Amino acid sequence: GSEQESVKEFLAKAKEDFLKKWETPSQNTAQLDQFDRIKTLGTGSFGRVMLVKHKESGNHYAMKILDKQKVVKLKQIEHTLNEKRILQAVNFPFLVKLEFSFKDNSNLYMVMEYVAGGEMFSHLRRIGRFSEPHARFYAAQIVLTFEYLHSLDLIYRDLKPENLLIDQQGYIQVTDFGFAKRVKGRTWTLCGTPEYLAPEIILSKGYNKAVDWWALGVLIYEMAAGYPPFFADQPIQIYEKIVSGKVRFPSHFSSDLKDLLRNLLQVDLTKRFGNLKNGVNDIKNHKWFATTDWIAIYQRKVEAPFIPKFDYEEEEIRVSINEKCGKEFTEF
Repeated sequence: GSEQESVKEFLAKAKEDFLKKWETPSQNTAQLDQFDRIKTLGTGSFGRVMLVKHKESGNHYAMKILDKQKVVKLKQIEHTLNEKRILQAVNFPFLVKLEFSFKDNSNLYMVMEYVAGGEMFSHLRRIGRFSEPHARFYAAQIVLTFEYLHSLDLIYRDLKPENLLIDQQGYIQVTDFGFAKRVKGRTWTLCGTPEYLAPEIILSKGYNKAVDWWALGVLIYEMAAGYPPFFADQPIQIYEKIVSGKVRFPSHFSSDLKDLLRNLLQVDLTKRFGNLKNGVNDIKNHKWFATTDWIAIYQRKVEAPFIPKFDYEEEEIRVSINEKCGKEFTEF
């Protein structure tokens, strides 16, 4: 619209703001004995996650402790380094903040902004399906962050309900940047959950940032319907259906939703909304989103569709005497 150029200009500072952090990434912005270990939120594959309280600010963070040796053994030195490099340079309202990042002789630490909400997958199974104006609320946030990400030449390539958490404010928080890559052109690496994989990826051909727009379709659909547009039992058949490109909308889907989904879920990489001349705008302008105030969403002004509800054991913290696999995580 009118002075709707201040977007092409917002996207330009965020860039000069990312590359700067990308060129010379921040390391060791804190240390273990600076936080008060509250509880153990759970143990993952590389290591456990502990709720912590920053002694000084008295703030609450989600420290993801990930064993240096164990990481290497699991064969993921690069995947780890890359996820920390992206998180550290990135900065956007619907992306988890990597508050602090440090290390020692035995393991790497990543202090995240703590969120109590929970995964979209969960909320989806509980609520069943979402109101069109509810999914629209979420899709809006996804659309914005992909615009942010893509401006930076970052392909998320892992959009799915599990990677989406809900704020104590009701908003989205994209998490887990494992498979994210900085790419100008096309790439080939296969990954991510099958029902969101776009035809390009499956047909082992070259793919680009358009993969995220396809997934957004699968996601918008699943939210409003209550189940993914392409679901099977065995992978081989999902692929089949994901390539056929034939979507069947549940009868209650609005005429507007159907249109938007049809453009997003288009096998033709040259007709897909998002990978076109008018780029992101074919999506932000589409009638389905006509009721959404993009700047309000960004500012967190809009009202949330809902807000999730808000004898002490123990654990050890093995911070070894001499540095194990130190040469490997020099960049961390």
